[PDB]
Formats: sequence, C-alpha cells, structure tokens
Amino acid sequence: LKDRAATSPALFNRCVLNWFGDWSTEALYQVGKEFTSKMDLEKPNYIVPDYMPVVYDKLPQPPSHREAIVNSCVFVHQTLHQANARLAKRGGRTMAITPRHYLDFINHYANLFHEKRSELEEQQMHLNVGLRKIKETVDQVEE
Amino acid sequence: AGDCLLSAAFIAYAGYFDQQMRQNLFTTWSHHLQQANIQFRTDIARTEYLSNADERLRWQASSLPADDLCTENAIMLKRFNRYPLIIDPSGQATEFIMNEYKDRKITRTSFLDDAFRKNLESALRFGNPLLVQDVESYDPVLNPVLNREVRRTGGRVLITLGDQDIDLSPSFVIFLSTRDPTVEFPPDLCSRVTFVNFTVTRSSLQSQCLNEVLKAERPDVDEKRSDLLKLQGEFQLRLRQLEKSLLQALNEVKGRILDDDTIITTLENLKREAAEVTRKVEETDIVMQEVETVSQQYLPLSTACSSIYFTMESLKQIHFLYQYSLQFFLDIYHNVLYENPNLKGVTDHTQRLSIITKDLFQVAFNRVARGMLHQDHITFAMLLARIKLKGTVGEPTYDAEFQHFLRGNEIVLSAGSTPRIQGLTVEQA
Amino acid sequence: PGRKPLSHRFLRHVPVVYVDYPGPASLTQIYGTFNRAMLRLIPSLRTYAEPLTAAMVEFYTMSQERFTQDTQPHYIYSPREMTRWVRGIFEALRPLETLPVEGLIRIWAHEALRLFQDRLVEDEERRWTDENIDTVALKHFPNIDREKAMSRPILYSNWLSKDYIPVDQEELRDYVKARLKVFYEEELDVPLVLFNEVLDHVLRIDRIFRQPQGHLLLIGVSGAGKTTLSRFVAWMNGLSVYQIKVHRKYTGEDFDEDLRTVLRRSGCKNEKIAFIMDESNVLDSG
Ligand SMILES: Nc1ncnc2c1ncn2[C@@H]1O[C@H](COP(=O)(O)OP(=O)(O)O)[C@@H](O)[C@H]1O
Repeated sequence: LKDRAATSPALFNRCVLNWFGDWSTEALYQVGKEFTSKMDLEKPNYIVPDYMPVVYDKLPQPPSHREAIVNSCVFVHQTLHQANARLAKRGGRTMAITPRHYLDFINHYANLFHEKRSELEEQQMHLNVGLRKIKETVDQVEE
Repeated sequence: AGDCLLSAAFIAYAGYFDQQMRQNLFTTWSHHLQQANIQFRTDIARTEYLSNADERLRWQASSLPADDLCTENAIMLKRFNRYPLIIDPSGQATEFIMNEYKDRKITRTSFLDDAFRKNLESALRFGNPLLVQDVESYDPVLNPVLNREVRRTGGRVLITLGDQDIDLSPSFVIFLSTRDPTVEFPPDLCSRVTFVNFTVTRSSLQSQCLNEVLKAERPDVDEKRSDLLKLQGEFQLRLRQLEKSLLQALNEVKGRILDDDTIITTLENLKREAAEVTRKVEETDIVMQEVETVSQQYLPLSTACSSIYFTMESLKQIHFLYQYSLQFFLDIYHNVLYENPNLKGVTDHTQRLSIITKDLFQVAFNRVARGMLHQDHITFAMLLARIKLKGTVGEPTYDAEFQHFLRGNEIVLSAGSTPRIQGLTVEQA
Repeated sequence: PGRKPLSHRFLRHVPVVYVDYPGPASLTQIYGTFNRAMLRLIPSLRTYAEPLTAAMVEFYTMSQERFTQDTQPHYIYSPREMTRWVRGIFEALRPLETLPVEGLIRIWAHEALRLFQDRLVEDEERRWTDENIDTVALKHFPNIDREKAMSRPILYSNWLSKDYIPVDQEELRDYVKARLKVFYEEELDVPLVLFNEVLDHVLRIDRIFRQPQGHLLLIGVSGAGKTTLSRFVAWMNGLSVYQIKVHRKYTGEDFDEDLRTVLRRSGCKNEKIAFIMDESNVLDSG
C-alpha cells in the first residue's frame, strides 16, 4: 500500500478503503458449524470434563460433540496461525493462511468423513451377508 | 470422527511445512482432541489411513522414495481440492507425477513457454492432465482454473478462460511445480493451491537415515514395524479378501459333505490367520516398547548424519568450490552402510553401531576434504569433531567453552590489562 | 512518500504557500455553519447544533493525535473526513423528520464509525474508537438515553424501508438470506454464511455504491470474500459487475480498449457498472 498510494494518489482520494480483517473466531466457528451440518456428528454418549473454548460466547454449555468438532476445527486454524507466527519469530519464510484454507479443510473433512463412514458401512453389510450365508450353510448341513 | 478430523486437517493445512513442523502440528491437534475427549484412535499412521496397499505399491513402482515425507506428499497429491503446487529443489516429484499419469497422457508445459495458452486450452478440452513448472513466473490466466469458478448454470460446463469460453472437461487436472527449494509466493496464488513441499530438512535427513540404518542394521525391527503398519486395515483388507473367497467357495461346493476338505482347508487357514492377527494385536504393547528402544539406539547416528550433511551444505560459505549435493552424502552413507570393509566380520549390534558411526565420520571427512584446499581440512575436521562431541554422552557439550573459543575474545574491557609478570606481554595479558 | 522535491531552478520562480490543517477553532467555525444549515429540516434540534459540532471536532482531533501515518500508511485524517461526516448526516436527515436527539447522535455515531473505524487494522484500534466515540458522546450529551448506542451493532440500511432508517441485526440478516436465495438462483450456488462482519461489509459497500462517486479500496486477506461480497451487493443494487481478464500477454492497449468498453457501457445506454479490479489484475503502472 505504501507505494500503491505513491503510484496513484487517487486511491486515498476517491476510494474509501474498507479493511477486511481475517475471519474472527466467531466467523470461523459459524462457517464450521454451518458447513459441517450434512455430516452426522451427533454422538449421544459424550462427556466434557474440562473447559477449552475458542469462540467463548455462543453455546458454552456441554455440547453435543458437534460444537466440540467445530471448536476443534477453529482451534486447528488458530494453531496454524500460531505456528506461522512462531516460525516467523524463530526464523523466516512463513506463508499466509487464508479463509480459503479453512474452507478447503472443511471440505476435506466432509469428504474424508463420508468416505470412511461409507467404507465401514459397506464392509459391515458384507459381514452381515456372510453371516446369513453361514446360517444358510448350517441349515443345509442340518438337512 | 476425530480421526478423519486430524487426517483432513493434516492434508489441507500442512504440506508446505517440513517433517518436524508437520509432526508438531499433528501432535498439538491430537493433544487438543484428546483433552476435549473427541474420540480419536491413538498410535495413528497418517500414511496408511489415507492410503491402501496397492496405491502405495504403485507409487513406489513409479519412482517414489521410501521416505515417509514423500509418501505423505503423494497422499496430498492423490486427494486434493486446490490444485497442488510442488516445491522440490530436485526432480523426483516431477518424474513421479509424470509416471503416475502416463495412461492419461500428461502434457509437460511451462509458464515461460509462449505456447502455454495453446497447450492449456487443448489439454483442458481433451481432459488430460497438464503439469506446469517454473511457477516463479506464475501466469495470471490460471486464476479461473485455480478458483474453479466454472459456471455450471449453463447447459454445458463452460469456463471463462480469458475472453472466450471453453467447456471444462471433468478429467482436467492441472499440476504446478517449481525447481527452487524455497521462495516467496503472492498470497493470492497461495490461497488457490495446496503447497506440497518435497524440500529436504534436518528432520527429513534424520528420518531417512534412521529408516535406512534400521533396514540395514537389525532388519527384524524394521519388518515388525512394517507389520505394525500392516495392522492398520490392509491385514484387515486381506482378511476381507479371504472372507469373500470363503463366500465364493461356499456356493461353489454347494455344501458338499462327501468331500469336505475343500472347505475345511479354507476354514483352517482363516482360523490360523485370525490367530496370527490376534497375536499381532496383543503384542502391540510389547512391540513399540522395544521398537522405540531400538529407534532411540540408532538416533545419535541419524542426528550425526543430518548435522554432517548440513555442514557440508553450509560449506558453500567457506569457498565457492565446496559444492556438494544430497546425492553425494547419500553415496557416502550407502558406502558406510552396505560396503564397509570393517563390517564384514563384526556381528554384534552395539559394536556394529560404533564401527558405523566412526567410519561414517571418517569417510565423510575423506570424501569432502579430498576436494578442499589444504587450509580448510582442520576446519572441517574439527567441525566434525564438534558434531561427534555433541553425539557422545560421556562428557558435557562444553557449549560455553566453544562459544568463548569462537567469539568471547571479542569482549571489550580495559580493566586489569596491564601485564604483571615480566614474562608476559600486553596482548597475552 | 512519492513526493519528489522540486528543483531549485524551478523553485525560485514559484513562491509556495503552506496550507495546513485548520485548527480546532477554525474547524468549529467551519462546520458549525454547516451543522446549523443542515438542522433546518428539524427545528426541534436547533439547540443541539453547537454540541454536535463540538463533538465532531473533538473526536476528529482526538483521532488525529494518535493512530497517525506512522503505524499504517493509510491513516490520513483531513477535513475531508469532516465534510463526508456532514454529508452523511445530512443525507440521513433528508426524508426524516421529528428526530429525537437520540436518533441524531445515533446517526452521528454511525457516520463516525463508518468514516473512522472501518479503516483501522487492529481490533485494539477498533475498540479504542468505539470506547472513545461513546465517551465523547456522553461528554457532549450528558442527558441522553441509551437509545444512543443500544447494541454495539449500529447499522443503517435503506432496504427494509424507503428512508435510511436504522435496522436491526436479525431483520437485516433475514432479508440478506432472502435476497441471497435469488442471488444463488441467478449464479454462484456456493453457500455464503452470514456472520456479523459479512453484514457490516455488505452495508458499507452498499452505502458506497449509493453515492455517484462511490469508489472502493477493499483491503483484506485473500478468500475473505471481498470479491464475492462486492458482486453480491452490486447485484443487490442492480449494478453490472465488470472484471478485467488479465494474462501475461495482456498489454497496455488491451487495458485501454477495456477502459474504452467500460466507459461506453457506463456513459452510453445509461448502464451502472461495478467495475472491479484486484492486485493480480495490475501488471503495469500505466
Ligand atoms: N461469508 C462467507 N461464507 C462462506 N464462504 C465465503 C464467505 N465469503 C467468501 N466465501 C468464499 O470465498 C470464496 C471466494 O473468495 P473471494 O471473494 O475471492 O475473496 P477475495 O476476493 O478476498 O480473494 C468463495 O468460493 C466463497 O465460497
């Protein structure tokens, strides 16, 4: 921006600059909560012994493990930000991490979750089919 | 749930960081998940959860190094949403991806080529992979391609590549790569690609050397480590294969009773392999308890190897002629491992490690110093001596003494500098 | 930066006059007249023209003293900000009558946030601005109701009503979802979640698009949604978004032809154009 202004003074004359901050923890939590909705993260049995929020404001009550999943996703984004900061402080050549990284992470999570649930369900139904076949073989043996 | 969470967080976010930073990220995420009781299974292997046996095997067939970093890079390369941008100072990744895509006729093109647009439009229509190198001069016409902003509202899927519109073939995958180990990128390009980084690092050398010495010395721990990995699914995969073979035999024989051995053999084999898998799972406590001991036994050698190689790499600063590649150090290491004249007779492991470490130091000094002026032999020799001194455990590191020896005589002070005895001078005082 | 000192050979022939920023007394005399002329639509609030100008000048000087150009290169505070403040308040009182003092100072605070806070970079700067706008409001208006600020999301929009009435967070969010349904039907089936910052940015870009000379400098990390929000609010105001398709062989005369085309569309056929560019779109200083 320092030399962008020098090249074109009209950038601070006719253009009202609007600064977009990086997506806040609230924004990341909302994106994660909305996008991880087709996913079935509802586990009836779940216990929370500790207190580790990142959003800090909405639904701090004992979650349904879905709030916990989204909280962990936002923590992953924050942790990568701290990793970049520490890498820059103790050296150099760090790389900017954007909200598009968060969107790609959520898409990867959704797709991988779908694949790794579908494969287990199909192998379970194959196992049930095999059990039925073995029962049919037992019937033949009894005959 | 949490297991796929960690895997996807690794795939989408990490990839530009080195092995040490990737592992630190993964262990921090795992600690956070376990502390919040998001149930994820421990002793995870990212590589075999995100890949199966045949994919890894075909990867190794198509020129992939056995290092875990290369396997994780290949994992990031098979499954991705943002088209990968390859960071490899050498060329194993580029030839790897050329091999992985022969059957789909991957075209090789570069941004510096004037026919880049011609080679890209034809590739995108024909639906074949296109790999573009030299991303330093990234061409901004790829922004619609990297954004995947193709308008599906129209009857046919048309992308507005430039002024004119081109239909996007579903099989079009673009690949970006560079020849430079480390360079800054504009954030707009950064947000549109999945950085996959093949650049080698001290931790990468440590892992490679530890794997190589474990394969060479004590093959038994290496084979049982491989078995530990195979305990994650692909043994279960072969279990399912035998299950479906049994199912096919069941209606192949139609429940024959006169000749029952045809199915009895399969049932006995299934029982034996189930017992074997149960024994392996129940030994998962005994294993990784002596495996960790063996790995820590061979850790000083690996850290010495990494330190030696990176001292060789930094030898550029001493003199322009001191130019050594990673392959030269790999040749040195393979020489000290698989053709030592000193390892023909000795078979005990604790002595074998001492011989390997000593001769590795010696061969590194010999090969490097043979191409050095006869005023730097002492410099390299005593840098190697310092590396060995940090390697050994019988005596302290003497960090303060080395720091003084190097630069502590530059401390400025003028108190008590007057010589006291007649047998002394001002500089000596 | 960017100002090259002039040569003495030319400099001797040209005398130079130093025009500095007007002082607090000069600023008060300058904009008190503007406030008095503006408040003629509401005879009920003539007595509040003096404290309004006092608060405007005092807040402007306070934000001038700190948060200068040393921290960021775009922290330029000039009487142009005061002029835009007066113009915004006046435009927010054109169709509107019988406004209480609370509504007037609400409009004042909204304009101050739009012209003083949306430019700041750090969250600390933003909360400093919020705290001190509240404190100047209470110092120059000690006898007002909490109708002045209510929830910190001070929002003004002309979508729900004909006039530029202030709107609530939830109603605006529901309206924006309703319009986003049709927007998705038109194009960009990708979902956009509406959190508070998205609504704030959409309102800011809309109020910029309202004025004839509305030009934007949307500065933020990639993927934050600047382009998507720009096109969304451009469609929501019926502006045709136009983009430059930039490549390596994209030369200067290509840019000249694109400028010719966009100016033909803007002037001829009376077509409103939301012509947008990014940093990757610029390859030449021309
Ligand atoms: N509020 C939001 N909710 C969900 N996704 C968003 C939001 N804002 C932006 N995006 C995503 O960002 C992508 C494009 O970002 P873009 O507008 O190019 O950001 P920038 O212009 O700052 O680079 C879109 O695919 C869109 O899905």
